Amino acid sequence: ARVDQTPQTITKETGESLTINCVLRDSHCATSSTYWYRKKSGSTNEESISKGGRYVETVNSGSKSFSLRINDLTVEDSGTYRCASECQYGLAEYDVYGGGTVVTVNAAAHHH
Amino acid sequence: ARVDQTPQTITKETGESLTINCVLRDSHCATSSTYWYRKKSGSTNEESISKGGRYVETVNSGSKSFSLRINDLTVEDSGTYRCASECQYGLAEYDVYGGGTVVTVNAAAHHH
Amino acid sequence: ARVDQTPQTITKETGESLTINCVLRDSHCATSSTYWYRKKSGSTNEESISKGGRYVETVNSGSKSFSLRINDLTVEDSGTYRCASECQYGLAEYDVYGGGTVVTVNAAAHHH
Amino acid sequence: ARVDQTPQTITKETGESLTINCVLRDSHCATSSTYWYRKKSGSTNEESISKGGRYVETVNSGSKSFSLRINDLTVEDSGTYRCASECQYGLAEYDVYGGGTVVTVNA
Amino acid sequence: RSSSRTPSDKPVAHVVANPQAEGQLQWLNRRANALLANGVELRDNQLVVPSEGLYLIYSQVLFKGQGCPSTHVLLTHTISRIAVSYQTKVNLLSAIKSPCQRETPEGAEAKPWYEPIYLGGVFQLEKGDRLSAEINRPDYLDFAESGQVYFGIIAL
Amino acid sequence: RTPSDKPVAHVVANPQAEGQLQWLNRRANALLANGVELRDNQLVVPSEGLYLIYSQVLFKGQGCPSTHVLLTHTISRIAVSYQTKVNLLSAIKSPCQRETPEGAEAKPWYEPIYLGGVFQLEKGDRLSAEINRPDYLDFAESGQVYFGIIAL
Amino acid sequence: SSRTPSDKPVAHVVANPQAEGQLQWLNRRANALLANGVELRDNQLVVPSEGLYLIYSQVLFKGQGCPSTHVLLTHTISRIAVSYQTKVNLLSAIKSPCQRETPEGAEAKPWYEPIYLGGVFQLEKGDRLSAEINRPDYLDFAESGQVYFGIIAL
Amino acid sequence: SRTPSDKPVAHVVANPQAEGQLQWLNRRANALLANGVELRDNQLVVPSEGLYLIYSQVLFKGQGCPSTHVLLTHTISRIAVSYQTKVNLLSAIKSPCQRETPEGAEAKPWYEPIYLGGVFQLEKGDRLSAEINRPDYLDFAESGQVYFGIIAL
Repeated sequence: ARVDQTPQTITKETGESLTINCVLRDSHCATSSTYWYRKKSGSTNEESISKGGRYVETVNSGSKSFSLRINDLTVEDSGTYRCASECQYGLAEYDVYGGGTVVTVNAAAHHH
Repeated sequence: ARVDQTPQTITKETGESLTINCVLRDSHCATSSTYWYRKKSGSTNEESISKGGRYVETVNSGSKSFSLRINDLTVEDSGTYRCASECQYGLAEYDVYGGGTVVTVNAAAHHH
Repeated sequence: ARVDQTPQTITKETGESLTINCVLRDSHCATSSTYWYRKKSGSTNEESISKGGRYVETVNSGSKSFSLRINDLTVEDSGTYRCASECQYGLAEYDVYGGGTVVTVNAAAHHH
Repeated sequence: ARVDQTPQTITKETGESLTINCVLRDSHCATSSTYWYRKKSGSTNEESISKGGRYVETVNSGSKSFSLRINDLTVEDSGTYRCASECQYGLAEYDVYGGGTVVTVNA
Repeated sequence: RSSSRTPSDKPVAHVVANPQAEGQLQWLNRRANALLANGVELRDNQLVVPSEGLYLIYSQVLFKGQGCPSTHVLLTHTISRIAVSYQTKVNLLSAIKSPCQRETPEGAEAKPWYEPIYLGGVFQLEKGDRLSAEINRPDYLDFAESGQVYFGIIAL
Repeated sequence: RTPSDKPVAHVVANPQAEGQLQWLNRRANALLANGVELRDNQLVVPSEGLYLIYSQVLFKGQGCPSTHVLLTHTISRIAVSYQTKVNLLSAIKSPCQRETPEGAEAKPWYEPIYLGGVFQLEKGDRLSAEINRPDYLDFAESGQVYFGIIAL
Repeated sequence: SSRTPSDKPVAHVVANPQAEGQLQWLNRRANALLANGVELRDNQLVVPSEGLYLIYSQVLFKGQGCPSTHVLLTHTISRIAVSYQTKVNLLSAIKSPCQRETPEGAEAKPWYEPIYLGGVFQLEKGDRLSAEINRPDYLDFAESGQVYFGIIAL
Repeated sequence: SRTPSDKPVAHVVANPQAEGQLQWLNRRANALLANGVELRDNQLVVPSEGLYLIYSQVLFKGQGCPSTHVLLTHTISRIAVSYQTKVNLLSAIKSPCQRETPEGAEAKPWYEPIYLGGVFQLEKGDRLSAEINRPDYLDFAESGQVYFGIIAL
């Protein structure tokens, strides 16, 4: 299937850093027009992740794969994250999607 | 080991096809500008093999490997073959080499 | 919203051409008396762009829209460009403004 | 095992004092040749903590344990502190380490 | 709060690879269940024989890769000797192994291959001979766990 | 009082390091600042650019044996692009021509080696100055063995 | 990949390993540089702009036995400038590798001698620098970074 | 003079007409000394605090060393305003004669070079000096055989 997200379900803890990778399968899609979307758990609007600061995006052109490392993890960054890419060959323009869910757990629980 | 020519010593008979493979290990070298040099046994010339016809060159950027298939082998195609690639990062520009020798025997030509 | 600059954030390369479009929303402002002002990045004094040479203007009174194409782009011409128009109906005469910033990156110089 | 750091993750405020305990499980390692190393948060320049002043070291030979009291905590005293010991039995002599993170929030 | 009265022996060494040595094979001796005693010294990642005699040389390395994107990869492992009588690198023990015989993980990946290589033999060594265990591709080392890569000699 | 500068390092051999080459930085007339870290006897380049790498070693021995010792000294580089130790600078020196003194013993010999050059380094590259025989080191007096890089 | 642009005249050339009895300088090899205007013409570096440069070179000599009488090993970096078109020595060193011991019924033994030169100089545009040795038949370029030659504009 | 150029700089070479002494000169062709560097008593005086590159080479020549007990030294030292004692920054020793002394033959000219270089943080008023223990074995015959210099990085 066009575009294969590798990290399906992740459960990292508050204060960490997760990278989600996507691999392109259609030789018409380009790693140049890549986009990322987050959907905060409990709401429906899918927001567009802005690449800067906590959201850094890497690319590997040989295998046509791109990834998105998120640092300084908080507990409000739990949601369904998708990657996207724009494909265009002749008289055709379309886009492709994937899927991968995040759960970030917090701390405390000092068992006394 | 900065590009690795794999078939070091090969021995084929007149009328064949030998494949010589090289894989890049330097992450600065590109599979786009590749050159091949053959040195005919007994002379030190290292003339440049051309890409076309009897010399077919297969390039694959995914595994960063290139090969040079030689078909209709004669006994005049016996020598030490090298592969080459052009590397470039910052202010540095260089090229890389390998090594591998071929020995071809004839067919004895059975006379009726 | 009484004059609308379309390209808010632009990133062009040295040697390119950016077009900024402004559309009139007040039917009292005229596409004939339009003015442009730029503020060079890091400086406070706002300078007035002159009509000639590098600055070509396309005006269409039918749609009440005017544009300013900027050619031969350098890296020192990055700043906030605003458009302006002169409005006059009855006893009133006023002007209207916009906003839009340009950032230019350089192209280095291949040193062999 | 091979030395056990007890306070794994601690979070204290500027101006306080944290104690880190390490317990020997190898009966060949000695509480006499103990060493301490700090790594400031987000930097791989693991340095050797010196024994003196704000850094006081307590050894108890009976329970095979040594600890490291850190006083006057600042906002720059946030990192990962590891303990070490020198072991020696017959023809073998080696050392052992632990692991445990410190984060200090400033007021 | 214990007592020890244990004896000693003859030149011996059993060194283990460095786990925190990024993409490299650094030999260590100051780690649990490792030996370097009775005169065997480790200089430049090389063991220096302290006395002439009959020795047993052995070494194992574990190779791991996270995919086979090349049907033309060669893994080798050799214990060589540069001697005081002949100051040239000569191979005592050698082995070659091809880790990837298939036609590369062209679809899905995550196929970690593990290929170990073991060497062993008895040799006559002289004082000052420098033994070295080496591999051709130090980027495939699996030193993540303990006792996966090692190298040692023992005076018989 | 005067502002710092750029990535710099000048590390010196450890005098109380029995028969081994451990590089030190917290000793008089030594530097290690502006991002350069000394990890496991290795210098880590913190930023991409052109660097000048140099090192000197002094070898001293108390006599010429028959083994015929070969003294080597090399500064090698492991890059993120090519994960193999490759030599940037190297030198070899044979100290003993003598036919092993059989009556005039001792007689201390001294042999130095100096290496220096300019190279382009990348972020995270690890430079290492090493020698084959760390048992002939003369770290007795100050600044006889050292190793350093400087961002030009 | 790409991180920082970098600049100024620099050159670090290394001897050709497939050369016999000759010190041929190469630039298109792994850790060698020749950029920002410095030209390599007739086995010579051509300074592209005036300024203060750092000049260095190393040479490694090896022979497998001690020869007869005294052999002298030389290593010099010279400069021919547009201002004064005569080659003058900037850096020089001489080294005696074979101290008597002329083998007469005794075993041969390989000797190694390195020589290093370095200094700061003011060069002008068009100056032609060359590092050379007197006996290119004792060169040991069998390993990497044993013989090299370079300049950098400070 | 055309283009300015700057930084404290010095590249001084030994005086050929001194014989048994190492006198540093700057007024001789390809030699430099400008932008504040002072040469007092064969000593270079730092004009400003900062990072410097220090280097020096010496060439020794003797006519068939008859004495096994020969020791050649070359060191660059620093006397600073903060700590008023001479300490060596860079040092090297070389044994030119490995006992092998000419017995029934003629002289044997030996040449031994020594090179030193390193980067240091120097302060204002610091006195650098390159010195040798055997100034009678100095070979300043040719041109770039003996020198000493610094450049402000």
